[PDB]
Amino acid sequence: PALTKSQTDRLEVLLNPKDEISLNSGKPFRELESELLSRRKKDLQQIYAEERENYLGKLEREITRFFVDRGFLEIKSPILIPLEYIERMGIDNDTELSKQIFRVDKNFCLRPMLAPNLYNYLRKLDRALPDPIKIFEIGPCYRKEGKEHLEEFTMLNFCQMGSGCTRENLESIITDFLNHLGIDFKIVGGDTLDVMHGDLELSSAVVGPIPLDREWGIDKPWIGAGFGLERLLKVKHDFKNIKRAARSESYYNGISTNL
Ligand SMILES: C/C=C/C(=O)NCCCC[C@@H](N)C(=O)OP(=O)(O)OC[C@H]1O[C@@H](n2cnc3c(N)ncnc32)[C@H](O)[C@@H]1O
Ligand SMILES: [Mg+2]
Repeated sequence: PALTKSQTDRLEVLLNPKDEISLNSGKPFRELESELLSRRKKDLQQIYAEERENYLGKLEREITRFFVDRGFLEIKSPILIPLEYIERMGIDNDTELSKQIFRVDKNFCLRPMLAPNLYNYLRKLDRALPDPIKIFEIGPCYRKEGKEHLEEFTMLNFCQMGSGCTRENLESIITDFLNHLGIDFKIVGGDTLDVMHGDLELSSAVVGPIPLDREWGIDKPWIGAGFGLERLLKVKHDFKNIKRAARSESYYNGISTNL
């Protein structure tokens, strides 16, 4: 008896990349299932006995160390933000991204991006800190939305404002960062550059200034980029589905919790 599509879906939940196992081998479902459950339980037991770190938390800590060591100030800003910030980002009620916003009250929303809060920090810190101003944030962002898109994800955004805000310097920070993480990439590109892993977008990056700056009281050169942490994990651990890298009750470090 061939496996049913339902059975195949069930085994794929339990399959980790590099199991080196085939599902067209003439072994019954119940036995293939039992083998995989066994391995996945062992994977959790090993994490529990040895490291005990969540991949998303650990990646955040590794990224944080990278940027702190390179001169960037760690920011932790509100996740719940004024709706007015979305309009001031130039996102009108007719825009597709406007339909993607999770509204909370009359006046607030879950941030879909880190830029508005970072804009405010750039303007404020420019009164206190020497040139250039270098900051970053890592945290939750939200968009109503795929095997590449989550509704609840985690962004890194870094930026620099003042001197040294060139395309060359932006590409160099991106290059050092991803070679540090061990992630293969290419950069394709007032500029806008995309950092790609094959067909998967890891980042959009920007060389300012841009006209939007003035709405935020910013009038200096700047560079920046945003990376999705779940996308980075997906590539690093070779997950077939990005849900394996997300905040979840169904997966822990890419291992099914439904055992
Ligand atoms: C003061 C300015 C600061 C500054 O830093 N400016 C330049 C920042 C670049 C602008 C940039 N930060 C931006 O505007 O969101 P975008 O939709 O482009 O997404 C950026 C990345 O987030 C990830 N990502 C986005 N949506 C996702 C989803 N639904 N699921 C998973 N990952 C996702 C993915 O890795 C994507 O490439
Ligand atoms: Mg983009």
